[PDB]
Amino acid sequence: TTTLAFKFQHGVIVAVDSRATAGSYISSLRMNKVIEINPYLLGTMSGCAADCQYWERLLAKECRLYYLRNGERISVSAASKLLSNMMLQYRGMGLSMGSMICGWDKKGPGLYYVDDNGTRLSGQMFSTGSGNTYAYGVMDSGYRQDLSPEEAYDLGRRAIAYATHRDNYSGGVVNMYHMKEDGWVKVESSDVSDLLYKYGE
Amino acid sequence: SYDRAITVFSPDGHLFQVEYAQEAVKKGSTAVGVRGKDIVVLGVEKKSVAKLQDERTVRKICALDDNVCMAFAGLTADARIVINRARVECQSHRLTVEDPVTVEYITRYIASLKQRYTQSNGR
Amino acid sequence: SIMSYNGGAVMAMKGKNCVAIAADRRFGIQAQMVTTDFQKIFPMGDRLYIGLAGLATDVQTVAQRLKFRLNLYELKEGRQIKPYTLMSMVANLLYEKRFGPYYTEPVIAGLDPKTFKPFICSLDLIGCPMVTDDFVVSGTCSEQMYGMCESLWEPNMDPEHLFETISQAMLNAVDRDAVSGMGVIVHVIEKDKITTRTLKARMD
Amino acid sequence: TTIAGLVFRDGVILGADTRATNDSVVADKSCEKIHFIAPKIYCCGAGVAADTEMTTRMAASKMELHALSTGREPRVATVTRILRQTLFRYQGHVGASLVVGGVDLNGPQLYEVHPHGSYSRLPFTALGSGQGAAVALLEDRFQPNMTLEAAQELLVEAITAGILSDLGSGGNVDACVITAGGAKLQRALSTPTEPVQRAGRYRFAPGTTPVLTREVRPL
Amino acid sequence: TQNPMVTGTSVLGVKFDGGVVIAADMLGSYGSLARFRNISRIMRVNDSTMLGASGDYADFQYLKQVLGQMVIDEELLGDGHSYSPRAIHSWLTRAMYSRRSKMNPLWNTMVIGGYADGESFLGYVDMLGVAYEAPSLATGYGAYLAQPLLREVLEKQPVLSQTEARELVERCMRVLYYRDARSYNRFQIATVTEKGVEIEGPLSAQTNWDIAHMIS
Amino acid sequence: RFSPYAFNGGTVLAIAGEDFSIVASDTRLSEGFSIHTRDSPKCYKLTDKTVIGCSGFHGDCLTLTKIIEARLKMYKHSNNKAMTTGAIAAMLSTILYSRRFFPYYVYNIIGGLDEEGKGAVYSFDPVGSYQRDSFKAGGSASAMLQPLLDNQVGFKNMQNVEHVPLTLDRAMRLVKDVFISAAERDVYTGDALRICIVTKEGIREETVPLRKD
Amino acid sequence: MEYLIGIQGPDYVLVASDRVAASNIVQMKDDHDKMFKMSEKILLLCVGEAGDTVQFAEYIQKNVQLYKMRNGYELSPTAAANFTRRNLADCLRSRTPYHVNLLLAGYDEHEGPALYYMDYLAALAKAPFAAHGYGAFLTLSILDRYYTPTISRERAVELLRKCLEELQKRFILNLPTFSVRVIDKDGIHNLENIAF
Amino acid sequence: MEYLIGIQGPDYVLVASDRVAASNIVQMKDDHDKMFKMSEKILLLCVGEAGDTVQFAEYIQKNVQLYKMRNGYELSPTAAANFTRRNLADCLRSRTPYHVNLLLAGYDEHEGPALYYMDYLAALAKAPFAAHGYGAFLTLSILDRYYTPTISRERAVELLRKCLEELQKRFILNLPTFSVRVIDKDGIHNLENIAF
Amino acid sequence: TTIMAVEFDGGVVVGSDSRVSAGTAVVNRVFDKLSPLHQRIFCALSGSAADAQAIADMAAYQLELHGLELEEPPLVLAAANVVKNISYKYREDLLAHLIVAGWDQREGGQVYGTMGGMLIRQPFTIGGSGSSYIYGYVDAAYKPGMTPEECRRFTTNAITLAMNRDGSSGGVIYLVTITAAGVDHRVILGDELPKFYDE
Amino acid sequence: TTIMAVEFDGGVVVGSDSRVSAGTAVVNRVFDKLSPLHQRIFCALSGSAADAQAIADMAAYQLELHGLELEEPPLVLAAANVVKNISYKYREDLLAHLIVAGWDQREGGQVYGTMGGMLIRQPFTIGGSGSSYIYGYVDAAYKPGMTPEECRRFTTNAITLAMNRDGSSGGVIYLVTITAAGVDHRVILGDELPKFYDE
Ligand SMILES: [Cl-]
Ligand SMILES: [Cl-]
Ligand SMILES: [Cl-]
Ligand SMILES: [Cl-]
Ligand SMILES: [Cl-]
Ligand SMILES: [Cl-]
Ligand SMILES: [Cl-]
Ligand SMILES: [Cl-]
Ligand SMILES: [K+]
Ligand SMILES: [K+]
Ligand SMILES: [K+]
Repeated sequence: TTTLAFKFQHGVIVAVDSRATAGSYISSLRMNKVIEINPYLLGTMSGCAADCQYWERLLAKECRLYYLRNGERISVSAASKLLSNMMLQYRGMGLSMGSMICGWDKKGPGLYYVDDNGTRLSGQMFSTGSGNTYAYGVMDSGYRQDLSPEEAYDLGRRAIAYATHRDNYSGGVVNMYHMKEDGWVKVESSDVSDLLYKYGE
Repeated sequence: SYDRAITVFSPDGHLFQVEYAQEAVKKGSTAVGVRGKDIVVLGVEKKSVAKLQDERTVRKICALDDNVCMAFAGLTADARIVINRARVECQSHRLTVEDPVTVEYITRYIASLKQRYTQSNGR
Repeated sequence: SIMSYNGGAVMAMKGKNCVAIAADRRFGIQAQMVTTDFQKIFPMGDRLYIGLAGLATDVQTVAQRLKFRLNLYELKEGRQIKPYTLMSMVANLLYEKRFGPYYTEPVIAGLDPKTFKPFICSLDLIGCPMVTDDFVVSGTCSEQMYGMCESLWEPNMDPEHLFETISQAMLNAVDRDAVSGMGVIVHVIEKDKITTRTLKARMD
Repeated sequence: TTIAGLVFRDGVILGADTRATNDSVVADKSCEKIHFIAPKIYCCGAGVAADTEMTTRMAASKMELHALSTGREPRVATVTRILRQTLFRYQGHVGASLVVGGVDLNGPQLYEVHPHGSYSRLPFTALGSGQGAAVALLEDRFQPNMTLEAAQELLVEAITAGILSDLGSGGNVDACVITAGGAKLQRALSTPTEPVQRAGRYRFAPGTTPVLTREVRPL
Repeated sequence: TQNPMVTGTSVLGVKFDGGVVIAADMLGSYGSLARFRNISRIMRVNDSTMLGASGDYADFQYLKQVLGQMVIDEELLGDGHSYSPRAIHSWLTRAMYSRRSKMNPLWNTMVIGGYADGESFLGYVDMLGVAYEAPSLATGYGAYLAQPLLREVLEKQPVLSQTEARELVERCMRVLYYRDARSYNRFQIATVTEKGVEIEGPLSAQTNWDIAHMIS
Repeated sequence: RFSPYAFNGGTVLAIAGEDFSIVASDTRLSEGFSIHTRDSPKCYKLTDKTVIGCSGFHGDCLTLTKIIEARLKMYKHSNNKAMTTGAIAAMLSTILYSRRFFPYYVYNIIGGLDEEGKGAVYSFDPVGSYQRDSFKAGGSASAMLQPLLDNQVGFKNMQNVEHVPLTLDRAMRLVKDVFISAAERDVYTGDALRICIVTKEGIREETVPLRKD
Repeated sequence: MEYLIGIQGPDYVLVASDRVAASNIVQMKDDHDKMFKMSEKILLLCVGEAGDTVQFAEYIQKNVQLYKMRNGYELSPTAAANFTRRNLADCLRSRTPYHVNLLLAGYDEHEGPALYYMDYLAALAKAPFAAHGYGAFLTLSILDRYYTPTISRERAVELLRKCLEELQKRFILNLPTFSVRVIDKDGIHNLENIAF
Repeated sequence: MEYLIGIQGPDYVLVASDRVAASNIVQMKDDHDKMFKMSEKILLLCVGEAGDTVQFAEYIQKNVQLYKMRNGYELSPTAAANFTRRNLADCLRSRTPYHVNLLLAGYDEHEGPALYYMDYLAALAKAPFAAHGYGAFLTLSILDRYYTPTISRERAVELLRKCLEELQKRFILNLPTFSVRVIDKDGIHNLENIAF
Repeated sequence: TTIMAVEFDGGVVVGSDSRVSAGTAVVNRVFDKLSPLHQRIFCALSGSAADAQAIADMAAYQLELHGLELEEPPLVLAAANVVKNISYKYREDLLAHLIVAGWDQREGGQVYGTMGGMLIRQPFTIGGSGSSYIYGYVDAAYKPGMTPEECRRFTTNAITLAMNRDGSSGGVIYLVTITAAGVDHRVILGDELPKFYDE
Repeated sequence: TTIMAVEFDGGVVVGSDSRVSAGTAVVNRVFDKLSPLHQRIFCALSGSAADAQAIADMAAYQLELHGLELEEPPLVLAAANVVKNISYKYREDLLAHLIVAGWDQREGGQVYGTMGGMLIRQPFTIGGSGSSYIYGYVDAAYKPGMTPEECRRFTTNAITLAMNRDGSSGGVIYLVTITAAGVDHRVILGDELPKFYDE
């Protein structure tokens, strides 16, 4: 897997790959690694697929219960914290999930990283997966808070595409999301190999 | 364990045990709260301290969290339990969720605690 | 697995007075890829080729040590090597390391000098020969390559159609293997000519 | 792999299947598991395919050399002993379980030899993954001094039993008949399964495959 | 059971026209040692279904009393309902899987023969919960030795008479005694039919050792 | 010690069309080098709209199918309606995950129709990660069935093919061809091929013989 | 691998912690805070297992805050440190133990400035100066060399400077930024972060 | 853990290596050179086991020098790289194998600029650009991004700059100084060492 | 495997069973474990089949040469020593117990046990997996100075009981009698086999 | 340990040896392994000493209560079942084989084997480490309808031979005879012990 998220002047963007692997064989190449909790909540998946789906969906259920009870919706900080505690309940049991929580709330654009260990962090940039090292490389060089939406989309695509090139367990298509004050918008779902040939010229 | 239904419905459709507890609060000390524009202020009375008693101990205004405080009326022994249960919930809400407790949530918890004691066995 | 370390895929097919041999172009260590233009098919003479899949060192070593023995054969003998003879030469070379083997499964594909006849075979890592009238596969995606070849191969194929079949068999089998890819190189071998082609394969 | 040996009145008969498995996948559907040793001596190989092949060829080569120096028809008893001592030297690391049968001045003989170097002499035997099935048939329907034709049929039945019952056994059944007059090797004696038929034609119009690079060397 | 103590080898089963026949040798082995050479590994569940069992004998005797009680409990009600051969097979599958999932398995391989509603039943039950139906069944080494024989006869002749099934079984017990080191020449034959379950006494397969002179 | 698992082989395949869904499997049940039975289809009817295919450890497959059968009744008594293809797929995910620390060694593929009448295929892993897709193979020979379907159904690695929509006739032949190819190579695949077709009319079963060696 | 350090003076406690949030081979954060505010004058610095640190640190943090609400006054640095010690020691011989190495710094109105060192085994010891992490092996000698119990705040930051410079030169891990805070009579004061 | 990198241009080869000699948790040297001069135009950069690297690198170095003395001319970059590959591959299935990861850079008068990558398993591959160490996982993507086969020397050093800055920001290990050298028509030129 | 050797005045009796087994499966239900080292010397095979056959062949070879150099039939003691020596030189490498029994002019019929690379002479010896179950039998059923036929009964009986108890022992019983006159080789089939308590 | 139980018309004979050993050292050369469950029911102890004694005590306890509730001497079958049940409930936790033999009015003298948690009735049974060496002996030395004295010889003989062969078996032989009349308990000292082939 390869997953990235970063934020800038115009919001938070999220990009993931689409590949699933069992050992050296490819189970799926159409895999969806983004969970749409809400119009303004977003979660990415890395590690064990079943572990990601179940727990992030369980978080989604709790986000829904929160919205019904108080009728105000949930903060990104609170949402990420909830997920962290669930993994904390199941310590030393070999659950494997690396995820990021994206949202817009009163504080503003929100990005968090949550771990199977129970690690929880807030930051401008995060990348999780087997190819996160490659994603970081392109992301760090060519990133500025002073970015335009088109430029941000370029960086998201670029990061994932190059990561998939180098990494065995990352490939398929790039799924990109934009988080705006109103809510998230799904930018594109572009084939990585075609992008790479385009970049080759 | 003691399993007896204490609070039950009456022929007319009344919960006597709840109504007697409402007689206990009516015997309690006078407490008033009023919301302003910039500030909020509580005020408690019927103190009647014997002036031979240290009044620092018998204060009816308690802080539950950094941003939440409360005043009570009725059985002052019962209040201490509810106050301390709310204070524990204040920090539990801070552990489960990053955010501090909203005023409505604490009120909802105290209300749910009082409701549970009207429909539970033995109490 | 030791074979899984570097990966790779080698395939050979048979047709009407012609043979085809193809391999992936990837050189990579477990987690990452290093080279896009790695060689796995090596010419053992005009109209005879060997493809090697497995551990990249042993792929290169066997190819070099076989060339050592091939050139000495072609100098001592006054002739160019027959495909059956090369198969037995690789078999002897690999079996000599019975209890310390080269981690590579070779594939011989070529036309017999003088007698035109097509020949395709694959071998063990310890040198067990396998001769077929259709196709032979070797690599980490053996099962993927077998599934394609069994469905796509036909008895009498012309050079034009054989190339298309062997390519599509390699293209789609590689796209299901995480340790094989970065381009596919195909050699089509005829009496008159040899056609070398790199295909627009997935680069992920 | 299912291999069997049978002794009858006029000589011996050896059988084998044609399936070679790599991992749990089939690599060769048509391999020869009956091996030439002498004009009138053949050996059936089960175990590590490379080991069976090379051990067999080694024996065959030594046997030819022996015959040349001796000037006489080689003895099967000789072949058995050669095999044992070579195999014993390697402490079972050469994975070759073999059924060797031949005709001598001393008559028709059937031996089985194991990778560790043990040998045993008997009228009928079966080795390999499907041995259980083959032994069952022989145990059930073997009489001494069987006519060749009854022997041919029983051996086929014994090996067929292994093909269907065993997962590491498949393909055609090969038989080799050894008589004082001659040795007749019959490849594909019987084929239980024939599926040539395909319902779909997966052909490609030239140009379907995208090519980046083309280079042609004329000869 | 983590480690089985006294074990029984292969149990046979094949269904003929108008019933099913089951065979199992009367041996209880302690490792390689032949400990008890006259113990029954077959039971009669009711009048419709019978059971032969491989593996740990103590676990078989435990399942023998549990199934035995279940038939007793059902006969007490007398409501015109009885356990069908499929119902016993279904219960046994659920029992074995439940014990397996608790990591405390009953070390047994079962063959269940039955006759109900004019139809012959033959069911296999593993110690892990693997269950299916087949025209012929063989456990342990029988699956490698006796099963190939049964399948080859049933391919040429699917329907057999009771006599044909009996002589096929006796032929299989001969092969099992020759080739299994954990077998013995004392066995029983159980048969379900329209009349019910009939278990026959100590039987011995005819052996021939003339190949002992064919080594010179 | 003692192993709670056994490998019994078997491969299951599902393809989705415009108004149809296909679930297909071999009839071979095996253990080690021996065959248990030649008559063991992996396809199973749940509703008139949904069919399940289980492969792997047969002990788990039998127990899991019985759990789903019971859960289907529990749902319809409580909700007064049949459980939809998507709802069964969502339920199977939770049942498989409830055994996260002692999993079912099972490869499930669900094939049926959605609420719009369109074909739906859901692919699972032993633990419960699932998604909807056009076609998926699961089991011992899944690596043999996949690449041919990627090429033909997905039109991958091809230049100027006009992209023809998938028909039932073409999919049926595709299902047969890949299994015939798999039976030639995979030792655990053979005997017979059973194809279950889910349409608006209901479930129809078809049997084509395979290699018996 | 992380780094903590504390230096106690005559009337103050200086504490510093690195700002690196590391995963396998990557630095995920440049500005991660490893300090926890327990009271107006109590700081808890935690280091160890990824998920275990924050969960444990916040649990104690919320209980010290609970004590403040229930009584109207805050726990003393000693009572706070003994409370954290009790909670860790009780989980030591359990199924799930916490592998956390911590450093508690505080100011008491009676006893004065305090600095407490604690193992993952939960052994408590009061020290004039202490350091956690692999960097301690390189810095404790420098602390031994120049420390006097009458050190001024101006010299304390300069002594910290000498220790942090050693981590840049000799220590194999990259720790470029550090959080620096002082606790005294007036409470906790955020001081200029030391960057390299 | 060390770091190597090579970038081949149209008429030149740029190579860089870190200057850290590390033991357990300490940096013993700030200025250790990991480059070996084989010929006037051949450089061998070695990384791996502590004692195995220098012994192996010098053995090949002295044999390439021996070839020069015995023949009057130097080995070609290709012949040199194939020689190092042969020596490592022959020790692979022996009692004592060398765990060395190396990078050979050279300039041929006929073929031109050359850059060779080699495993500890002794697999040889020619690359337009390559990197060794854990830092390669962070830098190979940057190289993939901005590399063109017609890159100028001015841009190559700037591309190296972008890669080395990534190691300062994201990589957990402290690698402050790097040796930078260029091989071309005129030979090996020592370039300003990149310090942070 | 059950092997037995018994000593009488005229010569010796050597007994064996017919089975070799690979785990729970039998690979040969008709195997002669009685191998001749010389004209009047025999050995009984137990342990690893390959190892036992390998030693048997070498012993026969060395003794054949020994005989020619002396131009006399080898002493049984001599025969026993060569087997003991091969077994001892490679105790860790070879897994076999061979019982060597025969006849020579100097000392008559003699029985030797070489298990583990030791040399002992006994009135009678048993070896193999099956021997465990008959230790009691042989101790109670032995009398000094049994006639050739009494000896044959004795070895046959003991082996029969062992065969029925042991899973690794079965098949038919192979018997040889060594006397000054010659070698008598006989086989006992299952139907001929002695009957005792079975259940 | 060698334990034996033999069945005759009037009742039963239960035999034992006297030794318990800890590895190669003997800790008790005089131990009675014959424990009474009831007035007319006895059991023979083998396996873990602690486990065997623990089961023996519980069986005697439950049967004592069983007897009182029925107000009749317990059936031997009943006795055998309780022992089987305890052994089976804890097959992994308890290491013991108990032979239970006795007399009841309904079915006379009976012998039961509970090894491994199974129930079987036999004309006679042997258990313990020593039993291996006498399997052959018992099969050849058994005749139907042996008189009490014949039964005593039989069990004594078998155990004597086992004792001499087995390192874990030794000491004196303890014998009990259960009949309708009562319990006869006798001990055989080394000097009294039967003699066979020793060398
Ligand atoms: Cl997708
Ligand atoms: Cl040879
Ligand atoms: Cl085949
Ligand atoms: Cl269950
Ligand atoms: Cl459930
Ligand atoms: Cl022995
Ligand atoms: Cl007995
Ligand atoms: Cl016992
Ligand atoms: K919501
Ligand atoms: K907070
Ligand atoms: K003896």
